[PDB]
Formats: sequence, C-alpha cells, structure tokens
Amino acid sequence: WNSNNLDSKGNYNYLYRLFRKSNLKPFERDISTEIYQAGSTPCNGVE
Amino acid sequence: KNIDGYFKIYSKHTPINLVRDLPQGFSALEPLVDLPIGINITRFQTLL
Repeated sequence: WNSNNLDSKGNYNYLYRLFRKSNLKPFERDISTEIYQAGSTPCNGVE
Repeated sequence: KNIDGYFKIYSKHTPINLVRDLPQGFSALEPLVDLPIGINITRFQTLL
C-alpha cells in the first residue's frame, strides 16, 4: 500500500541498497556497513 | 542447524562409560525445539 500520504513529508529515513557484490539469497539481510569498492585500491572504509 | 528461519535442536540425555571420547554406539536424536528467529549464526561460542 502507499506510504506517500504519511511517510512522505521528503523522507530520508527509508533507505535501500544501491550496490551489493552479489545478489541476495532468500530472506538474507545484509546489515554490513561496508562501503562498495569499485576499485582495486582499498577504500579502507572511507569513500 | 539453521534451516528456513529455524534454528533446531536434537538431544539425548544419555549415560556412558568412557573418559576419552564419544563411546561407540547408536542413539537417534529426537527434536526438542525450533525457534524460527531467522538469525544466521555463522559462528558460535559455548558458555562454561
């Protein structure tokens, strides 16, 4: 159902995963805060 | 074992005589519980 008329005020607290190194398995939650690294050089946790 | 959100348990409280290791013998293990918390535990630690 729509949350547009309530959750939207907009609302940054509803978040999604733009990148993952693979595709999730069923009901697999990724809570890791690891940055997505597209280079060979270590991100060292920083962007 | 974690399967379909189910951690599972199987147990036998059973007597033996050995100091060293698993005594040879065969006892099936019935289930006790199965809490479907859906929390994959790739690792674990006993508590002593």
